[PDB]
Amino acid sequence: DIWPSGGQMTVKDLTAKYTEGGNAILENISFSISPGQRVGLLGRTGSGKSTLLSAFLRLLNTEGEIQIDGVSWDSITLEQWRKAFGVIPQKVFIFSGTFRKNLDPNAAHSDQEIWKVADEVGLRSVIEQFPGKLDFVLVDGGCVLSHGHKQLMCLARSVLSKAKILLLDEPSAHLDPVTYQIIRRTLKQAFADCTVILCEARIEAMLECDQFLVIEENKVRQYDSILELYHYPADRFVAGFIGSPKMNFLPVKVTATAIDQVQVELPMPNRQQVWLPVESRDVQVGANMSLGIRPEHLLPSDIADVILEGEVQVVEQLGNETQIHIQIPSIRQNLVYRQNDVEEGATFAIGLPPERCHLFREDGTACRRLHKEPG
Ligand SMILES: O=P(O)(O)OP(=O)(O)OP(=O)(O)OC[C@H]1O[C@@H](n2cnc3c(NCCc4ccccc4)ncnc32)[C@H](O)[C@@H]1O
Repeated sequence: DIWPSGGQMTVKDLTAKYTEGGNAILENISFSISPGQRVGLLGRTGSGKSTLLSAFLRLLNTEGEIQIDGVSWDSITLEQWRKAFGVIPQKVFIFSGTFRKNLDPNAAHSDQEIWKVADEVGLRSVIEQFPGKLDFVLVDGGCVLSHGHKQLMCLARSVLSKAKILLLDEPSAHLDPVTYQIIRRTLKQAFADCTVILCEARIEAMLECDQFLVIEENKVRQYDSILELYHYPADRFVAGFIGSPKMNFLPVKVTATAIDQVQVELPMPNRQQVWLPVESRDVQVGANMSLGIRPEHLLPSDIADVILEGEVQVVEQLGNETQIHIQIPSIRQNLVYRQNDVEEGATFAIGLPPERCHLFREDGTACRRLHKEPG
């Protein structure tokens, strides 16, 4: 019975605590990942991203149920459970002995097998320089190896162990550029049909994810696509994460609610009234809100019904896009406008489309957008 098989993982009310009598960083967490899914892990500074990955490996006091391919984490040994995962970057353990042993601790592999994995992870040349090749003894914690060499050995170890779930704890951050690329290369090659949990600080190097997993305060929401994350951020953090330049935020007051709508007024001496195709639940009339609108979605003057005007402070020419920073006097703040593929000072005018406005409460959470964006 070859385990793991696909890479599917289910989580039921997970509680991760560092000390037996400490404080729980993750209260009660449930989710499920389909086999062979590349999942982006997101969260605010300190929310518990690294802790989740540490809880997967059971490296702290853990309560609840984790299951890979319908097998619980309670009827299997730590080292067997950890063999299912390929963790890089990793606290590198280089064992006392030879290259062969460090790659194949169980002695369960042919020398030809070891060389094959070594070659595909770029270790062939690293091993060859040393007298005994595979027979060469690695002294003093593997002090002849660079940081990257050591990570490639952890990786090779996992390819050889045939791991099925990969835990990338900010790889681009903690790796050599030359090492990091090989990791991405073997990711689409050796671990092509594997669950990958990419955790990083920038969406630029997460652009290829089928799924996302964002850590809230108590729950973990999961977005089925980049499109979902872009159009329907369930909080103000997620709204700022995707799309550049950042989403414009406007302070607004709720003048009215409805059944499936919310009305707000602009913060300005112009204080205009506008309805928003946004969920009405948990919205008290009079409350303070933050209206979100992307620079991408802002219409030109001649187009919309709700119009704004101001003097241009910055015209940023990038070639494939043009960024217009408009200092609007009506509203006491700037408004960044954008359009695909006009100098500083002159009066610009932008239209704000109610259909594509996000709405955020004081706490940060978003009122669900009801407008159905195609795709
Ligand atoms: O990396 P960021 O900044 O983007 O944020 P994040 O990834 O969402 O946050 P995490 O790094 O998960 O940190 C989340 C909280 O968990 C606590 N915490 C984290 N590490 C802690 C620790 N480590 C001791 C050694 C150890 C033990 C077992 C496993 C790994 C490390 N011993 C005790 N408390 C530890 C601490 O209160 C942190 O504020």
